[PDB]
Amino acid sequence: MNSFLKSILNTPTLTIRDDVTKLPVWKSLQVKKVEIYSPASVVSKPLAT
Amino acid sequence: FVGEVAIVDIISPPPDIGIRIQCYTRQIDRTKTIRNMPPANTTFVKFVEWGANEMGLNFICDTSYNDQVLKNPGRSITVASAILASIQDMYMPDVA
Repeated sequence: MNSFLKSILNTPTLTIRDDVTKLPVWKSLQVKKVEIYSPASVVSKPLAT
Repeated sequence: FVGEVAIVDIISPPPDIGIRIQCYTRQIDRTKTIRNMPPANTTFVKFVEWGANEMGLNFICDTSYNDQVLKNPGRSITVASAILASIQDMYMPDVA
């Protein structure tokens, strides 16, 4: 529970970067959760061959 | 149903692509023409028989108007499709 000993390759810090400026913003936040959703649509018809 | 395809479309986009088709019966006649001269003075039933032979269909006729003489029945028919309109026109609405 020491923290600030973040392991490499998975450092859990949220960095938000403006797309034209390319400089970090809103580094004053203290985030508690993150969710990622990646949906897709699949056909639902009998299909023929 | 028996018919020929007339109109094509596309209805639904992917993932499932669906099409819509329009078919009509005896649409082949809208292109085919007439090459057998219709009878001049004749009864109704013989006009119907000539039309059936021209289109190429088995026919059945059963009307009370089977013994009526018509003069120049179909002398103004361009293609094979207007034969049916001619046949229906004379004794509307009793004769269908």
